[PDB]
Amino acid sequence: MENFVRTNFNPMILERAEKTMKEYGENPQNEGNKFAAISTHMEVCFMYSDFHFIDLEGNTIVKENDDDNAMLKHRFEIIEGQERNIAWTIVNSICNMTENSKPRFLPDLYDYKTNKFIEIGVTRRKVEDYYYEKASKLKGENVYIHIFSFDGEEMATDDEYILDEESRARIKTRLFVLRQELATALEEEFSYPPTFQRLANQSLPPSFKDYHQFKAY
Amino acid sequence: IGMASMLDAMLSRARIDARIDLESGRISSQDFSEITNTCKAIEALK
Amino acid sequence: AKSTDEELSYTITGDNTKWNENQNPRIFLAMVLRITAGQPEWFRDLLAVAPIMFSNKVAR
Amino acid sequence: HGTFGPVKFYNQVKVRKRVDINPGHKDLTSREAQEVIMEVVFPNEVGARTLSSDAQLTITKEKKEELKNCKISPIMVAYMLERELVRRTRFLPIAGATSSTYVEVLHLTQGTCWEQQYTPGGEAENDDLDQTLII
Amino acid sequence: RGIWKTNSETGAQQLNPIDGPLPEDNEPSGYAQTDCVLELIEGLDRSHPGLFETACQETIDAIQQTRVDKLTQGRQTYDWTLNRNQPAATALANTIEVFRKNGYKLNESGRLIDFLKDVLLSFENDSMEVTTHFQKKKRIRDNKKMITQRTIGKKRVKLTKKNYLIRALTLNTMTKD
RNA sequence: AGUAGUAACAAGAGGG
RNA sequence: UAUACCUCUGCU
Repeated sequence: MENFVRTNFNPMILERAEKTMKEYGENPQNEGNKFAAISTHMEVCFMYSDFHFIDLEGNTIVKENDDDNAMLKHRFEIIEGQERNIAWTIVNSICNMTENSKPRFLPDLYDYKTNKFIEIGVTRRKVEDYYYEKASKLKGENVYIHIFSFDGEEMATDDEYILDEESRARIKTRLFVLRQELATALEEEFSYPPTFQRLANQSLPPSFKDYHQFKAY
Repeated sequence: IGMASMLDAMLSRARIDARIDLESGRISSQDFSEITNTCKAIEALK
Repeated sequence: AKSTDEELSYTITGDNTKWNENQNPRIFLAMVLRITAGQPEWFRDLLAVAPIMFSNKVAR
Repeated sequence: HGTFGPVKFYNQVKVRKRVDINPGHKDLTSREAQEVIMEVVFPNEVGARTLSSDAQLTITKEKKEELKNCKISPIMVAYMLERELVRRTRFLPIAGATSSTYVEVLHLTQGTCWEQQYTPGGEAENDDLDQTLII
Repeated sequence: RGIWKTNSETGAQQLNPIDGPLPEDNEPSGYAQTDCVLELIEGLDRSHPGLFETACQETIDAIQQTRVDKLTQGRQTYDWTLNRNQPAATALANTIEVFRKNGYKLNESGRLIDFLKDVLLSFENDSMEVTTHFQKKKRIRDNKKMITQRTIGKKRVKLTKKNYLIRALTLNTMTKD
């Protein structure tokens, strides 16, 4: 559905959803494959970042205000939903001041306490089909891929859940509602507009009467 | 290269540079709020 | 190298008079279309633009 | 550190040939050299690609080490590294030695009717020495 | 000796000499024969197999990778905005601004082929709007006499479908010094 | 007058 | 209409 992201989500996410899709060819009218799927890729990042901060020493704090104020700092940074040149400047600035791995492909978030890059990739497949598709490819380096499910079940790397149980509980119910509204809801082109086409027809040898005709000859 | 805005690109950099310069570096805690207040003030002016 | 000892060789020190005034935009469209034969038709039509505008050119 | 020998006068035969004009070019492509320069002078602003070869790694660590804490415009550093690293060639008429360090001093070593014998400072590369030994 | 024909879009009287009568003297002629050209270009293709292919293949890759930036480089271009020569980059920025002010923003992508689309799409507009500038002689007091003051204000002007098209097919002239 | 040479300079514009 | 001045310009 074209108005799946428009009725449900808040106005801030819609402008983010408009951004980087304009590049290849397709638009919001054609496909319902990877149109709205990009929108929740930013919604999960806000839930991951909001209500989670770090203390002066270096310990996790799950507060209620959510506006830093001097003594406490954000725990995650939003890589997804940016420009490509800005996206890597986020990654590289981090890896300079902490000697860590530089990933090959783009990550979506980074935990500041545990030092873990997070590639988000939730879908209608269960767990093992999309955990080992990415893990046997982005291997060697420790990219922390958090594979959720559409219903409830959850399988991370070593079951090493960096995020506390209160916030990830509501993240399951966030995806549990959007699952239920699925049922109820490389090219290149250049051609002449008609004015130039008529000019094209008049810029031929005298025997020919049409651009298409001369091009065939 | 970027389809994004010139001001918006500068703002994204303004925040994250202040972040790493404090988080693991030689910038004070009061200054990070001073930079992000200005970035929020600029974000308000559009 | 490719001639025999029996053969002659002459050289024209050469100049073409009125070079630009007699090179035609329509002929340039023929060249571009033949050079691009069998390539995608968007690429043929893109490169064909310049010769066309040159055929309909006007001079201040 | 160059050494001059005598000047001989004779009909100097010059073969127009493409030759290197950037002596001590650490041989890399323009794209490879761009990654190196970015790493050295603009470390935070590097793209997706990384230092692929050990050529690129050793040159980047060396440049970072040599150029550390030098008050000068980064634009000038990027410029000089671009000129230094990337190989460049030109068609030139050359009598005798074609190596880069000899090409550098063609104005001094050859005229129409004369050869000024000259050996540049520094050691010849084994590649060049093996090629000339064979000839 | 060629064939005169009035243009549909501009109304310009256009001479076509090609495939025309063969010349009968040594005077400068422009009666090029399409079939003779194509024979020579075919001859060139036979003698250098795979040249046209890779030549096109390299030009394909260029068109994909080329950005709008690339037209800031190079010599002065004729500016249709002002009917004068201007530096390349200002003529580019002027054409992009007036294109953006009308209904043309494919070049916002940054790639050059999209700017080229905007140029062909701009011929369809029959009311192309351009801001000109003109001098205005204001009067202001000064310390205690009133002196005349040259100032500049802008005025919008719509163009015909001819007017714009004529200007896009216009090439400037001057003497070579 | 003189420069010059296939068309210009020999001040232009403004305070109108 | 002239005669003084004043201001900008010297590849635009």
